[PDB]
Amino acid sequence: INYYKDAASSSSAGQSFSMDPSKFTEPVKDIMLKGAPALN
Amino acid sequence: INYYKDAASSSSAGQSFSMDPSKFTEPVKDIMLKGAPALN
Amino acid sequence: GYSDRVEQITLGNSTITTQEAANSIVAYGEWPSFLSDVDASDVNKTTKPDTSACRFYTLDSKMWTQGSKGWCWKLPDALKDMGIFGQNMFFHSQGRTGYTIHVQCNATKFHSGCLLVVVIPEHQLASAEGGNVSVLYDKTHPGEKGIDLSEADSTGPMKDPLYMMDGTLIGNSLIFPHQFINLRTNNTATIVVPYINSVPMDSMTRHNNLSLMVIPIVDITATSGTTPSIPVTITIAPMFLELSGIRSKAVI
Amino acid sequence: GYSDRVEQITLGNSTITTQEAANSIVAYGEWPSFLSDVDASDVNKTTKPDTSACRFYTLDSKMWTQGSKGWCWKLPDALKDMGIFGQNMFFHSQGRTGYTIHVQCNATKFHSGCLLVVVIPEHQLASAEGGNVSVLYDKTHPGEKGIDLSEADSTGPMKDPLYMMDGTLIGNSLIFPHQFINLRTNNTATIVVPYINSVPMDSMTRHNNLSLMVIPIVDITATSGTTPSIPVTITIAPMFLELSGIRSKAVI
Amino acid sequence: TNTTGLGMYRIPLVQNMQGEQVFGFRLYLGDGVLKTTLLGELCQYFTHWAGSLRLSFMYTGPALSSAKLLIAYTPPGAQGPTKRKEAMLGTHVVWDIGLQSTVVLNIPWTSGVQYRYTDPDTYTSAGFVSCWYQTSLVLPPQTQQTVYMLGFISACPDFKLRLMKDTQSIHQ
Amino acid sequence: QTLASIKSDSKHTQKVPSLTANETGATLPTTPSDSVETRTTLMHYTGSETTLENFLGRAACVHVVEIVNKRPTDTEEHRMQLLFNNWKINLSSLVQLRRKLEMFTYVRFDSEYTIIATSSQPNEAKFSSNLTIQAMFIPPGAPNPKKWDDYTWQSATNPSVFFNVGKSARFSVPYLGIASAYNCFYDGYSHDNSTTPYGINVLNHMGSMAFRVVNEHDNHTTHVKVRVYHRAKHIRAWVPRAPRALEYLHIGRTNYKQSPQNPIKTRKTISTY
Amino acid sequence: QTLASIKSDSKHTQKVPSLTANETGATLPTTPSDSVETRTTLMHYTGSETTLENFLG
Ligand SMILES: Nc1nc(-c2ccccc2)nc2[nH]nc(Nc3ccc(C(F)(F)F)cc3)c12
Repeated sequence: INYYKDAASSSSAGQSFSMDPSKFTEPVKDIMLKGAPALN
Repeated sequence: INYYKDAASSSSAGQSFSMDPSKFTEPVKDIMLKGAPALN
Repeated sequence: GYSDRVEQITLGNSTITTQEAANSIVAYGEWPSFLSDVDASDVNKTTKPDTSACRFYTLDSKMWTQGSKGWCWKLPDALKDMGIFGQNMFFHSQGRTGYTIHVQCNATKFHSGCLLVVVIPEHQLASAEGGNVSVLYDKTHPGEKGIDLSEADSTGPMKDPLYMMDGTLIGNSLIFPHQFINLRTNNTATIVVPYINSVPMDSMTRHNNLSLMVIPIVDITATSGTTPSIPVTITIAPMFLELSGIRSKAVI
Repeated sequence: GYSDRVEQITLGNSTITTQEAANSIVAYGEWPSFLSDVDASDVNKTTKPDTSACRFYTLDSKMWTQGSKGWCWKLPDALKDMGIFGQNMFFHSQGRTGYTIHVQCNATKFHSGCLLVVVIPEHQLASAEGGNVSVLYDKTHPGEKGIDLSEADSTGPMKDPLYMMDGTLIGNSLIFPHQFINLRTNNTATIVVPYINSVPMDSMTRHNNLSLMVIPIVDITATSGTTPSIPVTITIAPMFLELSGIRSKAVI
Repeated sequence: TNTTGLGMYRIPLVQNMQGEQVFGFRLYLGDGVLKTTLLGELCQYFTHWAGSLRLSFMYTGPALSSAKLLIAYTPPGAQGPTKRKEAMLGTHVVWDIGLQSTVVLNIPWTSGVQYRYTDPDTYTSAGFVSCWYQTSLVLPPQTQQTVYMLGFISACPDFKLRLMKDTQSIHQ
Repeated sequence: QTLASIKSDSKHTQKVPSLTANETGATLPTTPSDSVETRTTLMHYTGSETTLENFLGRAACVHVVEIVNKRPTDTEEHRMQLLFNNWKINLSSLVQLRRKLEMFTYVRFDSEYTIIATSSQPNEAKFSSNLTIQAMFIPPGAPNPKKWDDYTWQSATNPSVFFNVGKSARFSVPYLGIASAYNCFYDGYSHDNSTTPYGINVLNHMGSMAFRVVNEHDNHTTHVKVRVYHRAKHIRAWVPRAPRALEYLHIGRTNYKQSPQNPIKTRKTISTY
Repeated sequence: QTLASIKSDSKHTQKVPSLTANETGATLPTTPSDSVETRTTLMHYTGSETTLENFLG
């Protein structure tokens, strides 16, 4: 229950989210597949 | 009512359970019966 | 009549046959088994030596005579030098075992006496020097030769069976899986023990699971004749040996 | 593009990765497998060490230089001292194996030369003394150190590669599973060999199956510079190791 | 010592050497060679570490050169390795230098304990990592050079961290 | 409702529940009705009071530290001056708690802490001051405070609590074990070596808790004792064992005196009442 | 529940997940099962403890 109507007052509520490491691990135009040559 | 969303914060809730002394009193492969010879 | 006093145990390529035995014990009511996917945390295909390891091994017998204090063996340490099991123990980074522990002691109707056979998990030992002194590796891992409580030492663990080896009283050691051998009734005791630990699998070299105590409660006597001497023989087998991770042979 | 020149082999807890390789060979067109009930004659539950044994082992490399005659290894003998496999070999009365045999030899585009890698079953050897002389056990079971055909002896087998080691000509050794390593094209050769014998299972100590020959056909040369020296490394793994019968460790 | 500069990130390989060790280290995510890597820095904010690690090596020598290297992981309880014959008994990969310049070795979780400490602690030692010359480094005829590899580290998808703590990277 | 006993009359049977063999290691669940004539009666008891949860889930003092508020002296390490204090986490320091935990081989639980501080001024004081006390967790790998007010105390990532003398802190800490349960005993070593610590101490990498007075010196020296209480919650335990009869000597170790007193009261005759 | 690893047996394929190029700047999501034989096992972890919210909050 929220007791204040000013949203900053809200406790640190939130959900866990699925991770998306592709933004940092596979930022490539052409999709690389495991097992395929990296250098074609 | 729980006021915290971190489960460790929960009070010592729980149910009573039926006892199972057989784990400590009758750990035998071959079932012994009261009134039967222990040594057959 | 399939009398409860007569049993045959077949395990791997070895057997045990008894005619005067008490019902075997399954420690804590749980038969030994393999690690489930749910419990497992180690991401390696495991190794299952099967019947090449899961067979009976016999440890050197010891004489039980008047004045004997009793003996102690550590598992898996006791088997470290025996068969393929002993070799696997030093190549595999971790593993888990269950055991079948069988203790034998023959006598005639003219003998009296009583052994208490107890399997104690995590039997942390008190040092002979007390204080802040720890028991050295060399004295907690003797292999086939158990810790003879009848032998003097000053660097080993305390040997007085009244207090076991840890300050508890022997009278209450019966909380642990145990069985008695009364020479007048039975010459064997058998205990089956599941893997018991806080982790799925563990080192088989830096840590013991089970400590097998054989302590005479009533001295061996006889209706007539000189002090008797009766050998006590211990036979132990792995049940569901499961190993993981390959490394060069460990050096101790 | 899944080029045939690039392969990965994963076996047990070990891998091999190659970029310049010829298609691997499956000897006689048959992939290694376990003994069937129909073929089996030994009435014992078998032991299957699985991935504790079926992994790659690497033998000491040898230098290939001008004048080298070639080398010979015996299986399973070569692995007798390696890992749990080596230990199992002396506890089990009989067994059967298949192998993955991988031979490596690096070079640059400026090198020339050619190795012939051949796997020969039952390669009975001729003695250096000829006549009625047999080759002694000590000289047919050298372990990791293969038989270096470049070394002199008088008690060992004959070492002249033209006649292999048995009176046949090397030119016709190509009837056996084989693969070449041309330094200009490929740096590896891989041969997979099923268990081949007249019996279901056999001793792994008094009898060899497979004899791995690595014989240079064309000497290593280079477009320029001094005589080159290129190491040759051999990596071997059991495929479907199956063992039976437990005995005390064999003494050789 | 005496490697001031970017030289610390370069692993030398030399000609005509065979069976010798290229490198080796004790596998800590605390005070080892991994201390300053991102896993190092992230792990220094946590007490408990679990899951698999990934090592990767990239060859930066001449296109005409070649070598085979053995990369191995030695599980806890073992010593060394000091010889290739020991290293080969652990978890290992043989790496062929060629067009694809990078090898990836995923170090499996082999612990009998569900979590290990990020701080060095004998009870939860992760064992060792080592690399040996499977064959040797070969360069074009009549040349003599030292070539280098670059080592990399990252976590596997199966990577876990628990219980946050302050690092020891702050001195004021 | 569960019956304690059921009516049972005189028997003359070949079935003999009073005769067995302890040799088997089993304790058969015999009743008074198997020996004597009995009358039907209820238990009026559920056994809830004896649940493991009540046995272990009560607050107990675990450790007491002493810290002071004084003008720092530049000739001595601040820790030695008791300007702050470090408690290595354990439950084995005080026997009243240790003894209960010792009765199980493997124990799993969440913790609840209570920290209570009391001040004292054993000197020629002019007034009393209510000091603010800081308690901070320092898990393995975390920096250990060196000065009474160095950067470590910023508690950027380390859980911490501030409370006043006369007040108390309370918080929960979830099961922190690496394994599925805390080991009470460990029959082994940290590694395969001849010389190394033996026993449960090798598993105790819980870290430390640091205490500090966050106020500056105030003319006189003020002594603060901080008492830490612990209560287990959601408790599970496995493999029960015999309780210790002999006195404890040290933490972790199961050592005992060279010539212990036999903890069994004696009497003149086996038949003396 | 999310698996940490899946059972995987010895391979002898032309597909080579252990061989790549960091030159590309990509880190491929390879697993232990792409190197060694593995056994199916669960993670029993959600990663909630490592959320940005706990790191900074
Ligand atoms: N730290 C430990 N680790 C392990 C263990 C580690 C690895 C594998 C298996 C077991 N077992 C232990 N048993 N007693 C321990 N000490 C302890 C536990 C909790 C707390 C407190 F107070 F924080 F809850 C204070 C002290 C302990």
